[PDB]
Amino acid sequence: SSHKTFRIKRFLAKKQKQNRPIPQWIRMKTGNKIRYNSKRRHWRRTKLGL
Amino acid sequence: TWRRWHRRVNTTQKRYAICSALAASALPALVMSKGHRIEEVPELPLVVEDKV
Amino acid sequence: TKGTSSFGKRRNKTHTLCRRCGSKAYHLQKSTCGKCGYPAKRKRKYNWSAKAKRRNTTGTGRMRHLKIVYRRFRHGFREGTTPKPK
Amino acid sequence: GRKRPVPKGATYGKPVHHGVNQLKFARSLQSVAEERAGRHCGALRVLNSYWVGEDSTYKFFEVILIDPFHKAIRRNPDTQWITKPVHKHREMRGLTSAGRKSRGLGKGHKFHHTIGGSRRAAWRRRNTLQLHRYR
Amino acid sequence: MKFNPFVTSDRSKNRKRHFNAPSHIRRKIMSSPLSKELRQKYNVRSMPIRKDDEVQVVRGHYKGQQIGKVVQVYRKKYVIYIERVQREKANGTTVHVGIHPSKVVITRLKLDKDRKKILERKAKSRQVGKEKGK
Amino acid sequence: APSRNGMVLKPHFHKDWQRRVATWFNQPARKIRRRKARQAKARRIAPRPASGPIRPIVRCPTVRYHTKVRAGRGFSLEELRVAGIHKKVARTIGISVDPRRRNKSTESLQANVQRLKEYRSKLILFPRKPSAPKKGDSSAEELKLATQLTGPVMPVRN
Amino acid sequence: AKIKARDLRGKKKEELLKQLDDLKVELSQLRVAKVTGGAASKLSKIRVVRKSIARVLTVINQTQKENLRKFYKGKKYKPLDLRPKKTRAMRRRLNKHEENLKTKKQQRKERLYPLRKYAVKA
RNA sequence: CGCGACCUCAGAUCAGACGUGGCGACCCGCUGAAUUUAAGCAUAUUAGUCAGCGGAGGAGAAGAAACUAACCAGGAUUCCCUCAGUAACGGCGAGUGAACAGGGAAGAGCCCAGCGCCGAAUCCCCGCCCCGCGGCGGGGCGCGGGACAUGUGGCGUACGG
RNA sequence: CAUCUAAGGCUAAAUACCGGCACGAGACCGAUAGUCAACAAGUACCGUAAGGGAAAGUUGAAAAGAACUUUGAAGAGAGAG
RNA sequence: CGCCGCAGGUGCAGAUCUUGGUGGUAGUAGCAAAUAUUCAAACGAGAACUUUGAAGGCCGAAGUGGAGAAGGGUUCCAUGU
RNA sequence: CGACUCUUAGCGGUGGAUCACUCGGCUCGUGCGUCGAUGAAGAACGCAGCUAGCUGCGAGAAUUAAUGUGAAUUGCAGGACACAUUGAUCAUCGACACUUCGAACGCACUUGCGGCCCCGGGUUCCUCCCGGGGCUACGCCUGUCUGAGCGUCGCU
Ligand SMILES: [Mg+2]
Ligand SMILES: [Mg+2]
Ligand SMILES: [Mg+2]
Ligand SMILES: [Mg+2]
Ligand SMILES: [Mg+2]
Ligand SMILES: [Mg+2]
Ligand SMILES: [Mg+2]
Ligand SMILES: [Mg+2]
Ligand SMILES: [Mg+2]
Ligand SMILES: [Mg+2]
Ligand SMILES: [Mg+2]
Ligand SMILES: [Mg+2]
Ligand SMILES: [Mg+2]
Ligand SMILES: [Mg+2]
Ligand SMILES: [Mg+2]
Ligand SMILES: [Mg+2]
Ligand SMILES: [Mg+2]
Ligand SMILES: [Mg+2]
Ligand SMILES: [Mg+2]
Ligand SMILES: [Mg+2]
Ligand SMILES: [Mg+2]
Ligand SMILES: [Mg+2]
Ligand SMILES: [Mg+2]
Ligand SMILES: [Mg+2]
Ligand SMILES: [Mg+2]
Ligand SMILES: [Mg+2]
Ligand SMILES: [Mg+2]
Ligand SMILES: [Mg+2]
Ligand SMILES: [Mg+2]
Ligand SMILES: [Mg+2]
Ligand SMILES: [Mg+2]
Ligand SMILES: [Mg+2]
Ligand SMILES: [Mg+2]
Ligand SMILES: [Zn+2]
Repeated sequence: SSHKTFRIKRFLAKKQKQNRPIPQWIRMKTGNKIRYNSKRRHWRRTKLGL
Repeated sequence: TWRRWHRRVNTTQKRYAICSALAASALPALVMSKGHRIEEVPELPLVVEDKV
Repeated sequence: TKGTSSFGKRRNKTHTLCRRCGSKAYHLQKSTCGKCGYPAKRKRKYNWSAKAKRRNTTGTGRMRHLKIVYRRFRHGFREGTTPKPK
Repeated sequence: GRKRPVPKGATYGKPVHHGVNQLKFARSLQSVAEERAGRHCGALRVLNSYWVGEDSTYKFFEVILIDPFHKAIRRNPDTQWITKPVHKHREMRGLTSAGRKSRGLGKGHKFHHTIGGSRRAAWRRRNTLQLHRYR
Repeated sequence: MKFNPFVTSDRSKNRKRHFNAPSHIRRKIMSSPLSKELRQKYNVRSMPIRKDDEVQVVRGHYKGQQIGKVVQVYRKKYVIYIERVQREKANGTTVHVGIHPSKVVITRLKLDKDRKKILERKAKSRQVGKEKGK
Repeated sequence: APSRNGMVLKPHFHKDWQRRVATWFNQPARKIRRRKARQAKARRIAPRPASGPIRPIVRCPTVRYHTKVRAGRGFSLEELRVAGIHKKVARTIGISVDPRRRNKSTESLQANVQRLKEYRSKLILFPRKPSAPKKGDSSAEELKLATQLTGPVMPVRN
Repeated sequence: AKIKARDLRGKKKEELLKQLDDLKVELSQLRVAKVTGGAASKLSKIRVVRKSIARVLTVINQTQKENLRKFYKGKKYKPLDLRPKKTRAMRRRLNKHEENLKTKKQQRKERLYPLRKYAVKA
């Protein structure tokens, strides 16, 4: 809702920053073993805990 | 873990097997049958002086 | 009707984030976390769930102070001293 | 006595455990008094207690406590034992005189149940199957 | 063999220590033998490789008596790079080929105060060993 | 179900015995630790006997064993009195003292005090300050004659 | 170019603070450059200036703390961060003086009946 | 009829300290089932066990006999072997079930209260000076304050003093 | 007759240790096995919550990871390397 | 890997078995609740579905309109694929 | 003849068995055996030039200092660094520092609102506003100060 408390807004803010693709140059690191971002979240598929 | 991994053997029996194993280390056919290349060995119960 | 239709009416949250333990089990209308029992002075912990105990036991987090303590014990918890300067 | 705390007096089980009344707590009232004084004064160490009076519904005991961090206690030997970490909250562990009596500790044929330190120590040793290395 | 009860012979442990070693002991692991002349001049056998000393490859595809100056010590990859030991890739540019330092011999050392001190230390210890065995 | 002849067996395994099983895999490691502490203790008390204080001659209680003599806890006060050894000094020269054993016969009493007289004569007493010898023992008698005894002190024999 | 803690220790607290202010202004200019496009050289200097700020602050905090320890040196009561921080359990222990003192009875027992060094002949 | 002394209580963001909470494999105090077995089941068994509550330490608990014995007597506690699947308990059914002696591992003993005697000889805190910092102490000084005769300290504790 | 001296207190060692720190080893398992977890695993995800809870190892010695040409809008191909 | 011994978590078609994969069914059922689309143009490799314009219609103010609460949590808005 | 169906073989797919490997377990053993109001365990939120996770850290934030080592880190960049008028990196870590919750401590929280004592600014020191700092929990011991009582008394 528009009416949200500061703790909730600070929680959604972290989830917003965290939901971004991995950098392109990460794959070039030695012994990378990461293909994509496995923790990607979509708003309409998986709902946040809170 | 309580599988009874260990076995106890009689002391008289263990000494018996030692006596037999020693008795067999003095017959060239038995040592050769173990495959020990005892062919240029001068004497099968080979003894050396204490200096070694 | 007990199935799909009744599932439309659920829009009021029962639990919220607990300031201790950070789990969404702080029952709003009871004011007591269902996971740690926050307003109580003691952490809620039951031996009938060994799996739940090891989800939250010591060492599953950061141990910001304890990991230093494990280091300092090896040298006898010395203080007030410095290595020989070069 | 200690009434069994079950709702409506229903203990769902075999008739041997249908007892609600006439049940006696395993520790004396004197042990309960020492425990309650110690739990309140968590910073002090219970030493002993004694009976000072009673009426039909109450028993009164006076509990001797020691402050372990008072210098008069710590600078005197023969009372420094109370200041050691192993001697804290003795009342909650049945180490005081009133608490010890309920443990069946003693020397002799009357007290075989605690040969080993306590009832559970004796039970453990008697019910632990010594599986040796050579059986 | 090994009689120290506090040193492991476990293959899994020894491999784990090797591949997760810090940089300051990955330096010791990445060591190289000295030449016959250098083993003559200094009484040391092997010396940890350095950024700008001259080595020649003795094993692999780039063997020979060609001496090349080291130009990189890639401790994360457990390799070193040498001047002329290089391979030309598809788009026409040149890349270096990593070579484990145990497969090269140092012919000239990059010497300063610290290298002098380490060389003197190893020569002193080896002298102590031979004079104990005499 | 019984099957033909056999014993009526009553195993005591109805009581969740698997939760409490004592395995002895650390038996060899315990022997080593005990033997290390025995060696360390003998090293710590350098000239004093390793096994410990001398124990009295004692007859086992019941009628199954009264024909056998073993080593008791410590010497009785009557024994030490007629041996002329102070009770607070006996334990400082390596004599076990048991205040609660009383002597019902003079035969065991005389046997134990003969044991104390023999031990007192066998004793070597180093002076408390090594430079200043007051009444301990001769320097010749302890120069190398004093060596650490192994085994029990004057072992009891039948 | 760089800042070393070794030669910062000779400064006054006044120009140590002044040096820190100069670094703070340097860092804010660097952050401005970061969001205005900037260059590789400028962005790389951010880490260096941050480390220099931590270095100047640490020298200030160490000098201040060691002056406080010298001032409260020997005083009966000291602030809790100047007291030893061994372990909560270790702080509640009896000190060395009163772990060693004995009753006059125990002193008399050891004075009269001390443990002798003896051996037994074979 | 105000001022003191004591007693019993109260306040304080008073000076200096302490406790709470976590882990909980091992340990201590309590509370405490039912599944199961009995070819059914109710005593019994499971089991003083699971679950529940509290409290510790590197171990804990125990521990120096209101003991065992019945002998030609042993001698704190704890652990191992054995006694012993025994004496005994038990719808004497299913099942349960130790201890003494013996051999070992380790081995170590002691302190009060009281009864007395000693001009309270005792203790804490606050100052100041000096020697020290490492687990804050020593020495000295104080017509400095308090605790304490409703009893501190020294000798002394069943082995007698 | 024997034996002890209750209703106060302390006390090391031998003993216990599936949690913790650091090690050593194995007639054990060898990626559907072995811890649930060899991997960004108590993670992803599920449930209002208590709680439930996976899948998932391997290019090659070295990226030398296919320059360049060509048809297609590209995926994708044919040559070349 | 053979031979002499040793030790097993030692032999699979079944368990409405566990896990994984794969078929026939099968180019099959189906993509049928709320009247409805058509013409030209543009971009584009590509147009029944995009966009613009021209028509014909529907919701018909208790709306298929305009806003909010709870809930979601960036879905908002531009540009590109 | 073709089509279709069946059988077998080659080649090609789909699938990921088998085998070989193993920085992982499981089991046994050894030595230590250390948390916290001087703020623990746990949680939250931040911190990298490019950084989503894991990891590390705490506004000094993928780290400062000191010591040992002795030239790298590395995916790209950039920049030191005579390595001796002292040093990259890593290791150690004894100095310093350590955001908010949390036993959690001024009151209270799915929000927020106080009180006292100093300092600085607008004031132009007196008390209004703004900023900064230090305090403000409960139980309890010793002592202190202030006290209460038709409690027991003494003098008046
Ligand atoms: Mg939805
Ligand atoms: Mg509700
Ligand atoms: Mg038969
Ligand atoms: Mg006395
Ligand atoms: Mg105060
Ligand atoms: Mg039945
Ligand atoms: Mg049945
Ligand atoms: Mg039934
Ligand atoms: Mg029953
Ligand atoms: Mg339990
Ligand atoms: Mg607790
Ligand atoms: Mg104890
Ligand atoms: Mg005791
Ligand atoms: Mg006694
Ligand atoms: Mg028998
Ligand atoms: Mg029973
Ligand atoms: Mg012995
Ligand atoms: Mg007295
Ligand atoms: Mg697995
Ligand atoms: Mg496989
Ligand atoms: Mg395509
Ligand atoms: Mg099988
Ligand atoms: Mg099979
Ligand atoms: Mg099959
Ligand atoms: Mg079959
Ligand atoms: Mg169809
Ligand atoms: Mg249709
Ligand atoms: Mg209409
Ligand atoms: Mg609308
Ligand atoms: Mg949009
Ligand atoms: Mg540094
Ligand atoms: Mg509110
Ligand atoms: Mg009055
Ligand atoms: Zn909670």
